[PDB]
Amino acid sequence: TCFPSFRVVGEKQLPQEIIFLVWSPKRDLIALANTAGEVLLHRLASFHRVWSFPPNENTGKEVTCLAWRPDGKLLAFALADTKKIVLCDVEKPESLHSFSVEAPVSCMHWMEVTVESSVLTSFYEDESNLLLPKLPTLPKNYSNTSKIFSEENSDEIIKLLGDVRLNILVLGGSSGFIELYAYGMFKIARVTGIAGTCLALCLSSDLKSLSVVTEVSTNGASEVSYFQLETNLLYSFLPEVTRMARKFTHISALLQYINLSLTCMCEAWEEILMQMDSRLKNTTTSVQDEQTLLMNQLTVKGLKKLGQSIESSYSSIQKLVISHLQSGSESLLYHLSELKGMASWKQKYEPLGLDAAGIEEAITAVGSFILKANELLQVIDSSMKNFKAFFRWLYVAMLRMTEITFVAEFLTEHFNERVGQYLLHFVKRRMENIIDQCLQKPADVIGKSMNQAICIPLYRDTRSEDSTRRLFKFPFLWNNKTSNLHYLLFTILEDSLYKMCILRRHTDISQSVSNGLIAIKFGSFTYATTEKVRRSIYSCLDAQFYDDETVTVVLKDTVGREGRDRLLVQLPLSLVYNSEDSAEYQFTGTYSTRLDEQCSAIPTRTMHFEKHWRLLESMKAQYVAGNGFRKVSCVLSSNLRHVRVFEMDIDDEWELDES
Repeated sequence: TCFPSFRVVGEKQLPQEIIFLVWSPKRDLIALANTAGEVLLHRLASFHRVWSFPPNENTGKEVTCLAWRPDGKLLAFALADTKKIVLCDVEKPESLHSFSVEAPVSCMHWMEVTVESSVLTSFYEDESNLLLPKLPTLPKNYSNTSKIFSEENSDEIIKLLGDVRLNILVLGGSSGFIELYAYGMFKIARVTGIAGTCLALCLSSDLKSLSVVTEVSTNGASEVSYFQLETNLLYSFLPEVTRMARKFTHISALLQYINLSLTCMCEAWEEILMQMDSRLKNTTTSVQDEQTLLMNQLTVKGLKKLGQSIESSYSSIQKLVISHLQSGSESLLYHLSELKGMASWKQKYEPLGLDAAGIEEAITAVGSFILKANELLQVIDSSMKNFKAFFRWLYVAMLRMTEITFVAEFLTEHFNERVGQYLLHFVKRRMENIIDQCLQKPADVIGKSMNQAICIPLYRDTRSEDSTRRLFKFPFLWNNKTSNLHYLLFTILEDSLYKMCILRRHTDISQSVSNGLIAIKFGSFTYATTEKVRRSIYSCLDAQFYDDETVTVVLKDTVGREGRDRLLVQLPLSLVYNSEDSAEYQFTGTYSTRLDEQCSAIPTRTMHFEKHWRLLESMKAQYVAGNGFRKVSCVLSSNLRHVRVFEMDIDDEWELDES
């Protein structure tokens, strides 16, 4: 009695086509974006929807990619229409952080450096290590995009983002370039000369190399090619870069905070002035001061109790300047000074782009901002002494209405828009200008440090010209963090069947590795209990790495057409790279020309499967989502609306039929 080799824990027919999908790294959750541009998160068990993240003003309405952090504690997605990018908390469908990028994003890969690396020589103090500022929280609940400063007194957002080892979120697209975002926050490189559209991005665990798969178009067809770029600065100076990305993010977060604080005083003071002013009898004069039903609504009580309204407003704005803005300015100068102590060590730090000079200038501009702020505080004192001058002599005039130099102040005030202007002002703009060039230089230096490349072209054909959404799942890139390699999975079409190939290179660019190229023909499918054997002609509809040693595959039987025609197959690498006859599967050609142009050169291993595979039952299946950790997986269909979720460690409870 026979059980086909996987067990199905859930099946749904989704209301919207699924445009992209990815499993969590550590958990039984899966993430999907549909064509409504909403991001769905689902549980394994009976493919239950955990939450929906629909679009709005700060999202886009069109999402291209999704990337989990290696934690799985943070999901990221890309908005193509509004050209921005969101960092989603897992436990709730809200934007934990977000930022714009220049042009649309077609690919993302979010990496993290080894634990062995995280270890810290201590050049720093509780504040210096910390990634983000925590300062008195901002009364405006409009945080705009990212709620960090606005959310009240939660360390947790900051701890979640920054209390972790260096992690880098790599971005790619058709725009001509690739960016690298430390911590998922600050941009520490931009690489150019990237031709066409990015299909796939993989940055190494050890930061020795970045691999790229890219599609270019001679207008009849398209060519797809693999690239391995060298990231040498990232390797040799890890720790300086991690330290300087920590201080750089922090600094940019301050810039944001002192912006918001400044915004904050301005809107509050604006609205109190408005509500006061137009609250406001035929006789012409503005200055009556030297209308008695002045006193039949607003009274000797009313005067006092407009009074506290206003000195309180004023108190909000000083307290705001000192406690919020000035102390942000202060922290700025502490990280600045530490940064100049970095750039003091000439040889260590600046192959990475910190001018001692630029930092020095930034610091002087900050000082001028603090000082222009201290200068602002007594524009406030004097405005106050006038207003409350006015108030007090007026009070007496109101109860003298029953039974000096700042009388001139009273007149001046009535003529008064005096606080309006005082807040040339924007030193803000110029401070953040100088700082912004300091921050933006390392990005460019490093991106220019990645100029070396390997090129292996893969194939040129019309396969993608027929337009239904491609999902950018394939071809596929995998880093093997234990054996330190790059795997690329791709298909090339021969007999008008797609033949599956596995390419692999050493993470270090100057060194080679066994069996760089090998293809796969699938010979026989059978089980150990039924000795019916399936031997047919199969084409490869998809593939994705399950774990370090295994690859999930989806095949189309060429000959089975209605519902009985597609197969799900686990492929063990230990038998592809099998120690004995691995020597007689060897590439006979050259990487100097395309791979698809020489087929008879590429070694094919005929492999006969008796375990770990299933015919898919009236399924229609096209694409696969592997999870090797939590040992589940998931299969999406031709119509992008139909999913089938398997526990992959278990046989089905359901016995099998065959004719």
